[PDB]
Amino acid sequence: QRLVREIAQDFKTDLRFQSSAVMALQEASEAYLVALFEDTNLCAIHAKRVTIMPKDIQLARRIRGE
Amino acid sequence: HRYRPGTVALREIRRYQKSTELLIRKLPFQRLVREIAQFKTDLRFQSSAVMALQEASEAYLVALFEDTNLCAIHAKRVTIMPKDIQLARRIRGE
Amino acid sequence: AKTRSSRAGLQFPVGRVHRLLRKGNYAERVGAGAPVYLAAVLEYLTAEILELAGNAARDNKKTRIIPRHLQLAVRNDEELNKLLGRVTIAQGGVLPNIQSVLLP
Amino acid sequence: KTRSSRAGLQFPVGRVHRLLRKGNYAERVGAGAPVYLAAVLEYLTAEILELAGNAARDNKKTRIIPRHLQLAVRNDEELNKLLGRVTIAQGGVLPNIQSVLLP
Amino acid sequence: ESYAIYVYKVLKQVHPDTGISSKAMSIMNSFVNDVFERIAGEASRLAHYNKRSTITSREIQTAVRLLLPGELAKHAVSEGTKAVTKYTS
Amino acid sequence: TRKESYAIYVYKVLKQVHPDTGISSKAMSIMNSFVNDVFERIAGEASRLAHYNKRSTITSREIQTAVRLLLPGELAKHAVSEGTKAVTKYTS
Amino acid sequence: DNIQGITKPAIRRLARRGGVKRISGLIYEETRGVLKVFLENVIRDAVTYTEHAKRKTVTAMDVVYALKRQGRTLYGFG
Amino acid sequence: DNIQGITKPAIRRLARRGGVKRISGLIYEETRGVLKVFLENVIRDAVTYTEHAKRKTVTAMDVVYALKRQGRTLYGFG
DNA sequence: TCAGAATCCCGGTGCCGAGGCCGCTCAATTGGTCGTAGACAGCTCTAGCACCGCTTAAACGCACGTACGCGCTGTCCCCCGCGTTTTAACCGCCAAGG
DNA sequence: CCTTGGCGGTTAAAACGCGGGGGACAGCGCGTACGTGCGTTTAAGCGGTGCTAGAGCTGTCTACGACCAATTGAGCGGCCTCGGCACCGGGATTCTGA
Repeated sequence: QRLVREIAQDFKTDLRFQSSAVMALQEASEAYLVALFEDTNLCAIHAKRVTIMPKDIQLARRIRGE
Repeated sequence: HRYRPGTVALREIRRYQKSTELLIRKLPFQRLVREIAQFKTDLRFQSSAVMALQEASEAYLVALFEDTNLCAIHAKRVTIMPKDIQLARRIRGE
Repeated sequence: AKTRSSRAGLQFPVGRVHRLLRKGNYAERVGAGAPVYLAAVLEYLTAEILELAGNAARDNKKTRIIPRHLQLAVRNDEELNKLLGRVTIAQGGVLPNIQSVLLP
Repeated sequence: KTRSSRAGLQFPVGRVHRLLRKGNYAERVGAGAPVYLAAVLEYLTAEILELAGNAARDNKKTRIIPRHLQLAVRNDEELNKLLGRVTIAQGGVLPNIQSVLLP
Repeated sequence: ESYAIYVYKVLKQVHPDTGISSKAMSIMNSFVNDVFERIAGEASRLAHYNKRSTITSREIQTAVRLLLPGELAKHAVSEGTKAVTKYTS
Repeated sequence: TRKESYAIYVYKVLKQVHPDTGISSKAMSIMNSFVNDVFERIAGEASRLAHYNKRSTITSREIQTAVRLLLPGELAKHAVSEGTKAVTKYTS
Repeated sequence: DNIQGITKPAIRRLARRGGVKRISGLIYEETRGVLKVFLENVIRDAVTYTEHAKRKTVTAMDVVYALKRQGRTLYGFG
Repeated sequence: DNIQGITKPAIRRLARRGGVKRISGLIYEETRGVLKVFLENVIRDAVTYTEHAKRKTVTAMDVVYALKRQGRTLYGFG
């Protein structure tokens, strides 16, 4: 919640939030990160590694189109 | 005289990234479309339709091979392999 | 009498945009400034892309603008690439790009 | 009598008719469109609820939960294709472990 | 207003002795709304390419065939056809 | 039968930013497609905005909101500036 | 059997444009299948539009709409 | 610096849910940036919708519309 | 070093496609009437935000080991570059009739 | 109007063989990054109490757009017009490979 408030202060001063409006953000963020890791794990396995690397993350985002 | 393996490969890469023409031959492509469009029997086609299909197909294949090359390089390989295409189409969402 | 385009100082036609809005099933009513605003935006984008197209032509020593030049103009600008990242241009080709590990 | 009773459906035809006439889609609507669309929606709803109920019975429960909806949707070949870009809240993921990680 | 009572009526026909939570009811509401929007938008697109005023059952059927997968679309079309037949007969 | 186009307008725009430069027919077709696509995108976004707030009328405010949502970075700023300049000149 | 008409040199040239230096001997059977699936999808959508339009001839605008449906947005054919 | 509030074990937890066995030491700093960018985009669009709607409170429907704009439909908060 | 295969450069030929000029549909502008959309004025009240004491869920520093990421070596699997042979992609003239 | 279909000639193109270098692959020793484990510290959630910003629901009324008649000139088209550019040629310059 604090993080969202801080990064929202950059677009409009003195805002107010809804609890569900923050809950939806949390759900979407967790889903996005889970999907990102699900793809990154495949990248790392394709690299014949167990440990997961930031180059794997970057490859996942590049191929996905981000 | 022989150019060393890979040199002419780079030459072709350069010249075919410089050119803009189509690579696939029209008559075979046309026969392929009119075969796999048999959905509805006894169809007819505008030429511009096939002309657009060829453009879209070659664009799609080039865009797929780019990611295939990226996967092959990530695997610390020069040669692309079908597992690279499979990984690309798995991450792409197909 | 003067055209709305002349009254607004634009080059794109206000009236045709007005008709396309009113005959496109977007809403019940269309505001009198909407087409002026939209034509201004479209004219700006047209000029923005054509400037880069003409620069590409001058760079390639040509008088005419060709789809290869349009492809270069779009893909060499970051904002236009982001705006048209899902657009395929016919007879446009690709960008020269060789990875640093493939060549000695 | 209600149009739904004539058609033998369960979803209300009249509200669909109103939404079509209200949502700025076209100038006119034919009499059969809302009945057809209601039948389609009823079929899809029934399919989803059938698979959800099966998933719910598979875990000794009597109330369908979002986890059950998630399992029902993701354990089907075509519903996953239809809802591939949809995130369900409180849904979770499918349990699976890659075969190169197990000892 | 929403589709909750109708969802109940549908549920009680395919699983008599079961219940459903409010969160699942909301998810089903969203699902119904989303499919409604998709099909309606596709039909509105189809009606413009042929420059016709009226969205008809034919238009909806075309949208369904374009939008749903293979085995699902056939049953959807069959159900819609049966309903629109019973509507007049 | 006659059909609408944007070719003369695009040519007039070109003759202002490059006094000596031609444009091929294929390029003109691509430009027509680009204009049509952007028009459709902005109009659709505006019509979508008009329905969330239950308004019958699409106004320059809705159009501006759609442009701001749709264009990235400084391009949106310049688009808004140009549109505002034109709308301001239209009223006087 | 016209899928064999997409020749090995053709696929090699496409890879060269894609930036590939060295090509495995098994890429072609995969590329042919991918192309077949893509063409089957697009042609299915196009034929659907045609059958709705009550036309014998498949137009180019039908192909463009079919590509727009899948998110390709080809320019140059209207 | 509230970006440090997203804890190391929290990111490990997300990776565990994603199916990762062993985590490198920079994944956390990468993930913080990725999340920051994603949230910045979504919040920007949501605040845009709000300022258009003349509201000062940011509704949940604005977040849903912004996610739909990004292309990630969310069921439950309607 | 230096053969020798690619490529760039200056120059002539001539055509086909980018364009100006002239015609004329139709559609854009202006004057004017009317209904009502929605900006504005006003009254109501509920989730959000703030402060506080509290329980305890949880993050984090540190110890220390073996899993595993990595550089290096030998070698053989296969792919590129070139030459030879077979052939159908392409261009052209012509026709029925969808 | 123009799509499908037909006969015919040209030659660009694809397929076939071969030499042998490129790199794909299995295997090994090694270093330390990340784990399992575990004490101490931070501050995440509860619940309770309280205020009120700002969302929400009644009423005005006139500013604004839709619609209608009449006028007429802007945009799509047909038809010559002509030069930007590809094509082809002789030659000097780059670059690769042993």
